[PDB]
Amino acid sequence: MAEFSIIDQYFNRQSHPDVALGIGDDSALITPPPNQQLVICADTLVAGRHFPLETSPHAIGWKSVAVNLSDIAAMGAKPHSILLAISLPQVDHEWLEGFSQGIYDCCNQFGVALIGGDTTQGPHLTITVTAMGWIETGKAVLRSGAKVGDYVCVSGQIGDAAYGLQHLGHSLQQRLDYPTPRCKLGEELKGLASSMIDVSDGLAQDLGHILKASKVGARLILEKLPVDPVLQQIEEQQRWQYALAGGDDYELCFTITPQNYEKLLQKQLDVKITMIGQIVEQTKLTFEHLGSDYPLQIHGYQHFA
Amino acid sequence: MAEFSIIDQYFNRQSHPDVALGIGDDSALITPPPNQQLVICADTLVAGRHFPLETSPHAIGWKSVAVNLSDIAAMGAKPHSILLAISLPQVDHEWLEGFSQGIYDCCNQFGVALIGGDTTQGPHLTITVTAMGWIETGKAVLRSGAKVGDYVCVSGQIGDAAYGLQHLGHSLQQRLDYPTPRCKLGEELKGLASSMIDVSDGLAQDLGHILKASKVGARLILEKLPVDPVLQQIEEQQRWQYALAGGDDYELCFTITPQNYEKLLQKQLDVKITMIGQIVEQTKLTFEHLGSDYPLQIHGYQHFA
Ligand SMILES: Nc1ncnc2c1ncn2[C@@H]1O[C@H](COP(=O)(O)OP(=O)(O)NP(=O)(O)O)[C@@H](O)[C@H]1O
Ligand SMILES: Nc1ncnc2c1ncn2[C@@H]1O[C@H](COP(=O)(O)OP(=O)(O)NP(=O)(O)O)[C@@H](O)[C@H]1O
Ligand SMILES: Cc1ncc(C[n+]2csc(CCOP(=O)(O)O)c2C)c(N)n1
Ligand SMILES: Cc1ncc(C[n+]2csc(CCOP(=O)(O)O)c2C)c(N)n1
Ligand SMILES: [K+]
Ligand SMILES: [K+]
Ligand SMILES: [K+]
Ligand SMILES: [K+]
Ligand SMILES: [K+]
Ligand SMILES: [K+]
Ligand SMILES: [Mg+2]
Ligand SMILES: [Mg+2]
Ligand SMILES: [Mg+2]
Ligand SMILES: [Mg+2]
Ligand SMILES: [Mg+2]
Ligand SMILES: [Mg+2]
Ligand SMILES: [Mg+2]
Ligand SMILES: [Mg+2]
Repeated sequence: MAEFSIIDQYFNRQSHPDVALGIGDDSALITPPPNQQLVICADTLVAGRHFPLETSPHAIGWKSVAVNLSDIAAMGAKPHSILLAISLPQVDHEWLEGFSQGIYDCCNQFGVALIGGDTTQGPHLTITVTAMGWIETGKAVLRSGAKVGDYVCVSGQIGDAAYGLQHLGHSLQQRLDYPTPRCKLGEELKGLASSMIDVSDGLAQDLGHILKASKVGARLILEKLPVDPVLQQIEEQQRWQYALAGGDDYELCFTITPQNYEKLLQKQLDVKITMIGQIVEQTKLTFEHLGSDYPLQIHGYQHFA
Repeated sequence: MAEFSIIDQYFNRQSHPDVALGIGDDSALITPPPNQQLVICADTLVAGRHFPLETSPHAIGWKSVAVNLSDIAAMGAKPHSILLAISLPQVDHEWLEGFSQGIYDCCNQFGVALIGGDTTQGPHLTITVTAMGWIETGKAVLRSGAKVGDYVCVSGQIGDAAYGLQHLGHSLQQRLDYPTPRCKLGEELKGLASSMIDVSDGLAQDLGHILKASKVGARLILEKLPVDPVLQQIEEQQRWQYALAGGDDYELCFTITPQNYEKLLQKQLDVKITMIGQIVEQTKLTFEHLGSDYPLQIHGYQHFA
């Protein structure tokens, strides 16, 4: 069982209809759907840094795909295919069975094909997935575009995964191990959201990228943050730290005019949406709690920080 | 200095006019050229396995791009853009300056844009580049197209990089550190070559992928293998070993009819071309030396083998 048999045994299932050439050649081939731009991203997962060392192989495979689909969704785009680059310290059939099952379970959930990649030996388990999607030309939702008066919104709940990481064994570890990329919501926000980012590093810092790109600020209402009932019972200063600086949420944070927010609520969405503040002219991120200014020092996840 | 400053300092030179959305958002955007297919590949380099630990950062950056442009060329396609996923143990400005210089030197040599990527901390230096190209729809040169009677050809020289690795300091180390992706030759072989692969693992093993995909065999003439004058002066047995199983060549091995070969030889090419054998009906790779069968056992590079 060497490199090429590993690819054949675990990573070479047939794709959905729309792949001109999948695994088996030097590159993969995709015939573009008409009137669409290619949307492309890549994110790396390092064992022990992006997931606890004892994470199940299935959850490693799932999250390796999910975090990349999240960046496709963050543009308003529809995901199509992925490449899988994996560096393995050892060949372990049971690990490979579960990891590949996790890859395919995530791909199949969101209609994505695995069309290529690379397999290497390395001293440390490292995974880089490239995701490819398509969007109607010119309709991508950028990190720029937020305007004064726009609502700030976030999907789902924030802080779950960060609580789960420090409370391994708690049910909220499911949000650490199995984030849900908000694929359909991202598509439903095309033409409604004025800006958008996915929350991989922490709501405050990721919103900050929108604020900097859009040259605006924001005031967030801390008691509106959508946190789990478990986090509603912990002291508020640490509740805010999980919610705003925890990261690993893979929810969508977006801005939207009040008028377009009304339109969005009229849709049938597969995740909840919460308005948590609004965009303002002054170029600072500030916080308010129960009607008063709430000074808060927050730092999201950043490598080498 | 931390993650986001690193990206801005080293990996964020002004984006191509030909890129709809470059670095700065959750994904990159590309507007497809009309009547062309997307060609996409990704290859990982692990420090100490894909290059000597002491390899200069500039050479590491160059080769990270080059090996991926090679897989675009192996399809007959024109390279367009890359993503860069790098995992670093430490922040070293002198290393990052050289490495990013090598990334951009290779991109600029071949007209390619760096449009996105990912930056992580990890315990071991690991790089995965994704390359994107475009090709006239339907015209990709596949590993499965070889036909009985086709010539087997290879560009440049084979065995240089493998000798270089075993003789660090020798001028042939430059073929290990700075392989040349054969981009223009790949484009010139669109519509002429019946099959093609780039020689990353070893000519015999990589030719073997074509033979299996095409359900054919090949007979190669050992004294026609294009090797460096340095290898012409070493013992024959080791010469064949370097040439046929050395790997790291990043030359193009292709099959072509005699008639299309004559057309190819009338073109202005930036690399030499050698006919080294021919495709036969029996599904075996055999070798001939001085007009007699030459039994030979070689194995190319394969992880975990
Ligand atoms: N883990 C993986 N998952 C899915 N596809 C893969 C994976 N590893 C490799 N592939 C595909 O399997 C085929 C063979 O891969 P590979 O041997 O890496 O090709 P190559 O890049 O041309 N050679 P090399 O440069 O030596 O790695 C290609 O079509 C790859 O895209
Ligand atoms: N080494 C790199 N080379 C080129 N572009 C890069 C590199 N690292 C990151 N980028 C780009 O820089 C921007 C910020 O990257 P990044 O923070 O990784 O985005 P993200 O994936 O949305 N967040 P995260 O999931 O936390 O990594 C994106 O446009 C990336 O494509
Ligand atoms: C063992 C362990 N320690 C810490 C974390 C938290 N974590 C790791 S990377 C990251 C941001 C996204 O990464 P990137 O920016 O590299 O895409 C976060 C919040 C974890 N999940 N597991
Ligand atoms: C230090 C050192 N040891 C060995 C080699 C040789 N080598 C490494 S990977 C590979 C095949 C291509 O890799 P992959 O199949 O992963 O793309 C070859 C020929 C080297 N260059 N440096
Ligand atoms: K490849
Ligand atoms: K490989
Ligand atoms: K976005
Ligand atoms: K990304
Ligand atoms: K990152
Ligand atoms: K090919
Ligand atoms: Mg190849
Ligand atoms: Mg991401
Ligand atoms: Mg490869
Ligand atoms: Mg991050
Ligand atoms: Mg993102
Ligand atoms: Mg390759
Ligand atoms: Mg990233
Ligand atoms: Mg190989």
